[PDB]
Amino acid sequence: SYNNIPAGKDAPNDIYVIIEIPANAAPIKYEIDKDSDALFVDRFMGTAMFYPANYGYVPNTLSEDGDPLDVLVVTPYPVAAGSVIRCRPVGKLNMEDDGGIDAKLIAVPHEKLSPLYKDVKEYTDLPQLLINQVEHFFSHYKDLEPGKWVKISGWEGADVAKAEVIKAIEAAK
Amino acid sequence: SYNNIPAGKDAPNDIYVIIEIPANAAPIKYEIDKDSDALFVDRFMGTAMFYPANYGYVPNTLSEDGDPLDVLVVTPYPVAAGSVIRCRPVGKLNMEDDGGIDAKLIAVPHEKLSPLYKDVKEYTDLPQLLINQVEHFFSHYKDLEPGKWVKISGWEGADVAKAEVIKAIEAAK
Amino acid sequence: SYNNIPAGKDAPNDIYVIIEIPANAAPIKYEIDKDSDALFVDRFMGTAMFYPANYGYVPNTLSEDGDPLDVLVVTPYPVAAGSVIRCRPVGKLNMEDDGGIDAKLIAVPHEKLSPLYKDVKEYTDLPQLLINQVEHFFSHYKDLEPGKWVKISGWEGADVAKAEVIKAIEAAK
Amino acid sequence: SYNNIPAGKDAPNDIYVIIEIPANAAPIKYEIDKDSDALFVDRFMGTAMFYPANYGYVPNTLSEDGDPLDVLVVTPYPVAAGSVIRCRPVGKLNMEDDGGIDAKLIAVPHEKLSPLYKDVKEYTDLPQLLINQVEHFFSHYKDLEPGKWVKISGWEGADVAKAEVIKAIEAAK
Amino acid sequence: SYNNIPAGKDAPNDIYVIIEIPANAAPIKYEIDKDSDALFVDRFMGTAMFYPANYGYVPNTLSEDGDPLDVLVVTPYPVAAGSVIRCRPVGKLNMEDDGGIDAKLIAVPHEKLSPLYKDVKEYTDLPQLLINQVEHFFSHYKDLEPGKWVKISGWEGADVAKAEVIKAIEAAK
Amino acid sequence: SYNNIPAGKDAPNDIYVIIEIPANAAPIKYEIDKDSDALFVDRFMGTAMFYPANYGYVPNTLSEDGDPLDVLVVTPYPVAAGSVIRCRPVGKLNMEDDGGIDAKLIAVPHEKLSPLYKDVKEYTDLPQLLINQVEHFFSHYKDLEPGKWVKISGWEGADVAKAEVIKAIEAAK
Ligand SMILES: [Mg+2]
Ligand SMILES: [Mg+2]
Ligand SMILES: [Mg+2]
Ligand SMILES: [Mg+2]
Ligand SMILES: [Mg+2]
Ligand SMILES: [Mg+2]
Ligand SMILES: [Mg+2]
Ligand SMILES: [Mg+2]
Ligand SMILES: [Mg+2]
Ligand SMILES: [Mg+2]
Ligand SMILES: [Mg+2]
Ligand SMILES: [Mg+2]
Ligand SMILES: [Mg+2]
Ligand SMILES: [Mg+2]
Ligand SMILES: [Mg+2]
Ligand SMILES: [Mg+2]
Ligand SMILES: [Mg+2]
Ligand SMILES: [Mg+2]
Repeated sequence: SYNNIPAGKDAPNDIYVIIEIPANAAPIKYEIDKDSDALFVDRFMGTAMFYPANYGYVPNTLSEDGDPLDVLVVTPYPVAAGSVIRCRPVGKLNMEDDGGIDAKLIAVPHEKLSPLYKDVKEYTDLPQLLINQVEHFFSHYKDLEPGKWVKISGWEGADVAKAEVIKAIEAAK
Repeated sequence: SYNNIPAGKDAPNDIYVIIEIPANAAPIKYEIDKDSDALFVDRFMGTAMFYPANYGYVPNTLSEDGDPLDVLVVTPYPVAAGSVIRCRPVGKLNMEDDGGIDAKLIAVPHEKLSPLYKDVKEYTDLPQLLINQVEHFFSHYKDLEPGKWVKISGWEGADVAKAEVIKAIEAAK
Repeated sequence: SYNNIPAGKDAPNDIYVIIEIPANAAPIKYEIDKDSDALFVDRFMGTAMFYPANYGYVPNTLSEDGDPLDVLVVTPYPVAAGSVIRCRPVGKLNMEDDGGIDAKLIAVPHEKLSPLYKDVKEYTDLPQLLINQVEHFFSHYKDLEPGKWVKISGWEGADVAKAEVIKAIEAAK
Repeated sequence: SYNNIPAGKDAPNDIYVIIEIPANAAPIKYEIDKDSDALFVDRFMGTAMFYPANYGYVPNTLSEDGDPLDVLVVTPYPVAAGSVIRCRPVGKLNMEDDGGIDAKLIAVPHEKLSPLYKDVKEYTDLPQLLINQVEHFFSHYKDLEPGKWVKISGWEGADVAKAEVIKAIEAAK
Repeated sequence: SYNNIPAGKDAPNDIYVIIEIPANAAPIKYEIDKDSDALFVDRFMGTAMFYPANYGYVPNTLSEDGDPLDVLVVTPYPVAAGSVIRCRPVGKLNMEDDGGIDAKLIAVPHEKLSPLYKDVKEYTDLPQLLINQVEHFFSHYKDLEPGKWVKISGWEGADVAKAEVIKAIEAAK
Repeated sequence: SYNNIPAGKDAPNDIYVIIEIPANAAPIKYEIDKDSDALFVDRFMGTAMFYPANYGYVPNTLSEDGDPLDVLVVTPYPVAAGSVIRCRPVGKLNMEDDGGIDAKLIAVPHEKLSPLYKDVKEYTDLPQLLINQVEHFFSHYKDLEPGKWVKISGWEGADVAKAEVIKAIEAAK
């Protein structure tokens, strides 16, 4: 089971993320079911948009909304829905939506998976266009869903992101 | 496990379908294995055809052939093999094949997944070309497999389709 | 050459559209070069969005921005960049950008190409979600290019769309 | 222009084919317009089928239906619509539709393009399932367009295929 | 679980292979996790190459490196990562890498899945180009990974391949 | 026609490149025919490799092999075969094959097309893994075509790349 995946091999610097939606995919919003470990279609998205990075969660974590910690993972090629990426957090995008405070971490693959990100220490080391694409996507992807809305607060750095990982791992027990 | 997925949140009007073959996919006929929950390649299809809608089954049901209830689900984008769609049945295509009586339900996504189908109450509310494509596909997709054949009987409406859902759920126990 | 293609077989009710950007495609804004007839990359789009319908122009027409008349064509499957679709206008989206006023027609394939659009005579006969997606796309796709803005004025019907074809055809003479 | 391309470097044994519809593609029936050289959408195909091989024509030939000679080209990977393949005929599928008699050649890439077809000298040297798929495709792909019918007469060998090339080349003079 | 899949319905002539990497896929090297049954991204491959055949392993086997028996499966269309193919071994490619002796079997689908391979009894019955592509891929796919290397020994036939299947099945207990 | 396209808007710093083979594409080596302007299949590549960047040529240039100047263009998304990209050279890969000496430029999109390459002025400003992939690709892609060989001499900077553009432009006069 996915529950047999640890939150990471090494604390917050070295974590696992289970991908629910590949980057640059069809506008199908998948979510993994806790009981099933199965990929559920939560909705077909209203707007003509795609996730700018792979979107998933850290197994064995618990966030404020009761669900695992949300993470976007940047990769050189989109990964398969349901697959698991060893990665490293570099930032945190603060938002609020219809459901309350909702933050998304952003992460890059571990050095064992690729050398492309060795010099990416903070989200500000990612391309500025990609950061703006992530802000813009979350500001607008729910625009055509009645009863859903998003407000962007701002970004925080890698240390805060790792802080949220530790909090969510302990909240899981 | 897939067996931890109920046949639906609400009886026959609101059901879950596990997708084995996405719409418009490569001509690979996948089937989910009961013991494994794993996707098995049952065959590479002989004819140069594709499923006109996503093809799967309702978990926790039992049909006449001993297997779960077959369902085709219409969606705006093909969904991933192995994913689970909350949907609503609108019709039933009656057929017989080498194995005996074989009916396929047809369904559209629940209102929470998309607004595109709110006015689709009966299979006759779907495009006539799509209905004819479904009849034509099942009449011919086995034409190049020795020892396999299909005869189409005809279509029945949404109430009959929901009737078959209830029958298969009770047969599962 | 593309200039050999008339605006239509029959006036404004039966027109041809040369596609530049397929529906549901990667975020590459191609434009056909008037002289070479070759497909140029105008830009990689800044936002994580995709054209909700195929986008192109009517040959041998002239609009106010000095270019042929813009048209979105709804199709059951996205069509190749550079290919030509016989279609019929059903609506017009009014808007203006920084460059001035700018409208896009919306159209559907001629009945010889597909039976699926027989009952679509006005843009309001298309799914409401699609109309909303087209409007949302043009409102936001340029949000990440500095200085660019688009305000939506609203939709107009098929008669108005055909009027704009008549006008743009004569402007090309 | 496409008219600058000869029927072949060497007669009927070494020909060129301009591809209109790639193998394994979406069900869009493209046809190249004689005048503009542009790829037109002739129709969206009614049935849930795909061309089992790349489909196109030999430039500077003339058949009985007043159009260049039709040829299917088997390739290890589907080739782009509008591209040109140096190939060699190995068979001919005889049939007639409502429009009259109609035959398609089948061909394989010249040995300069791939070594994979060295031992394919007759269509019977291709996998039997492919030959059956081509026959099944042309028997059924038009089943959902009213009034259209196709009856298969049978296959003929490479010598007959080369005879039809010789003939169609002279008809174009 | 994948562990509920037998090594095959019938010994070494009729085996199951769980696919980790589809043929002709993105250069993402997936591996199934023993504890999770989940697909892990082991790395993004350095070189600009793709697996020439589907790559997976036989469930319920144990090889020298402690892992299940590696198998490449040739199919007419790439199969989904995580899916299971009933197949039949036809050869064995001997190699050594940074980790020690590493052999890969090669297999074709069982007759129930496709008729395309009935006459393929030995790996030498596969196209010579495909055999050379497999040798070339494994000789070079690690060229841009520091600390990884591969040396090709040579090929062995179907009987040796089935011999390795039996050895690995018994080693699993 | 493609001949109407100048080598660039501005000399060697601002050039156009006509793409023949998109990045990350199937292993089909297309070449544009000088006369017909049509995309020909030159060969199906023997090795299981793909071009790591889009590959094409500068119009209205002449190299030593009697063909226009070869250029690889790095883009955020692969671009369609036959399309034209406004770009800027940043490096040159020196090598020779059996045919003689042969160099490829590497280039990035003009800032009007994308902001992502502002700080890329020399090829050493691209990810090191990409530079290594390009070198590895050209060293090995022809390994399975008998008699063909390529030896890499090394990379040179942007000034040298622009020198080769100046030279090839005058050779075309
Ligand atoms: Mg989440
Ligand atoms: Mg959340
Ligand atoms: Mg949210
Ligand atoms: Mg079934
Ligand atoms: Mg059944
Ligand atoms: Mg059946
Ligand atoms: Mg325009
Ligand atoms: Mg315009
Ligand atoms: Mg505009
Ligand atoms: Mg034809
Ligand atoms: Mg014809
Ligand atoms: Mg015909
Ligand atoms: Mg392995
Ligand atoms: Mg191994
Ligand atoms: Mg190894
Ligand atoms: Mg070249
Ligand atoms: Mg060259
Ligand atoms: Mg060369």
